[PDB]
Formats: sequence, C-alpha cells, structure tokens
Amino acid sequence: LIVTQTMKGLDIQKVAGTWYSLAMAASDISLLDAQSAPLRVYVEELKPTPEGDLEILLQKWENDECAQKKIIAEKTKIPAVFKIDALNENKVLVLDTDYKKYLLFCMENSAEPEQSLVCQCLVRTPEVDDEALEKFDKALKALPMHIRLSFNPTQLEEQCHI
Amino acid sequence: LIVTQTMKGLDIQKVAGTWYSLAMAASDISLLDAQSAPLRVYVEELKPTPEGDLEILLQKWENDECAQKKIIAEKTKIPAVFKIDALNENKVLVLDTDYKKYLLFCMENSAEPEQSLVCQCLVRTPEVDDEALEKFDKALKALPMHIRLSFNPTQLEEQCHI
Repeated sequence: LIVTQTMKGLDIQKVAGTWYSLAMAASDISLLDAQSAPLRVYVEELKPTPEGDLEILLQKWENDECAQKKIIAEKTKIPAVFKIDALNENKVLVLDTDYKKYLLFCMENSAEPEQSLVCQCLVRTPEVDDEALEKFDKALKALPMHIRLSFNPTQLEEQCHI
Repeated sequence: LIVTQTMKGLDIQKVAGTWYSLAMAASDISLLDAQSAPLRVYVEELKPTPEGDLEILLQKWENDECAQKKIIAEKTKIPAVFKIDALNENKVLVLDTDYKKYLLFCMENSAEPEQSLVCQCLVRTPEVDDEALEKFDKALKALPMHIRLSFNPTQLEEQCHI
C-alpha cells in the first residue's frame, strides 16, 4: 500500500496480449541481483479471465533452463490491485497504462513492503520507448529502489533476456 | 571519450581522503551483476601523489573474501582524465565534484566504450545525499546505462557493502 500511485478506471480486458519487461527495479539488490534471482521474472503475456481474474504468463531462470511459469492474479475490491497466489499475501498493483504502449506495475509483500517491492515497465513491442521509461522513473521517485535493470531490443527477443 | 561531461579546473589535491561508493551504474548488466562481478569495486580512499598521479584504494569480492586492491591512475595531458594500469588502455574521467561532498567519475575502455562504461557517485560521509544522486542521474541521461545500483548507510559502513 506504499505505492501511492494506482490507476483509476482500469479496464483489465484492454491489457490483454503480449508484453515485454523493458525495465525492472527493486527495493533490495538481492531481489534482482543475479539471473537466478528470486524475483527476476520476465512477463510474456497477460490473460484476463471473464471471472475478473488475471493470468500472468512469465519466464524465469530456475535450474539452468529458462522455465515458463503461469501465475494467476485474483481480483480484489479495488480494480487496480490484485492478490497473487501464495501463502505470502502479495499484491500486484497497476500504476498506469495507456493500453496501447506501456504498463507500469509493482509486486509487493503486505508483510514486508520495503523489503519486497519490485516494479516493472512493460511495453507492447521490443522497442526502447523513452517516454514509457520516463513515466516509470517518475513513479519510482518516492520509492526506496536500490537496483534498476533495463534491457535492449536484442535481449527482449530472446527467452530470459540473453 | 563518450562521456561528454568532464570537470574544468580539477585540483587533484583536494579530492584526497575517504569516499563512499553510494551509487554505481554500468552500460552492461554483466559488469555489475553479481557481487563477484568484474567491475563491482568499492572505493575506500583516493591518494594523489605529488608526481601528479592518483592512487585508488578499493575493495572487491574476489574469492570468498573481501580483498583490498590498490590501483594507480597516471595523469594525462587533460587534468580530469587518467589512464589506469593494464594492457587495457582504460581511462578514468572525473565528471564533477565540489570536493567537500561528492565526486562523479566514470571508468571506460578506449577499445570498447559502450560495452565497458561504469560510473559511480562517491560521497564523503555514509549519508544518502539526494542532491549528489540527482547530479549523478543528470550526468547519466545521455549515457546508455542498463544497470544502476544504490546503497544504504548500513551497507556503506561494512566492507564490500554487506
């Protein structure tokens, strides 16, 4: 609930389709540190269910393979906040989006916020959009982020960004 | 020579003393990735020689120990640029400094610039100065940085920032 910015009037239907994790940022270095870091995940596609929920198709370097995982985000009373699937009463907050280009969101742990806050900047195409990165940074200002990763076109087209 | 910003009228004598690597940034993620990353170095002290050179006292996680290394930077025709000691005809460029608080510099490889550019924000005390970080970012704007690390007081006081 630290993320003071959330989007008003979110139409979860419109955010459906393919996305690229262009930039990542986290409050703790160890969260995004190595390629095998716990929260180093790459979004592939967002699939909203008619029941209001949101399926998230993502990738992660687990063993030595780029594994494809599927997380399901259940909707809450607030249309911009979601509860992800784990003991960890974790929330997925959508900060802003114009639906056609970018989408800014932040995963957070309700128990340990400042120790577990990861945000991302998703874009529709594998192009480095400066205007989306600008908005991402502005939303990051008041947040205690200590690591910020950014990716290039070539990395965006390969699995697990290699 | 990509770093378009360099400081005019640098008095190498004044930058002597203890410093803290408050923030780091690099053009390639693999340069600052893990704790054992090649260019993940922590500045301890800057010792300028009367012969115009500059000794750099730093730390690095090599094996499983936080080793203290000492790099010597030889002066060049330009008072803000230095040549570090290795085959790699590498340069150390000082971008800005008020001598009493911060100091912004960038290490660079003359052979492969965009693939080997690391910059840092050194502060005098282990306090998070927003004004120094602001200046650091402004100087980073035109540079193709893809990773940015930041550290907190507690980390600044421990060897190898742990």
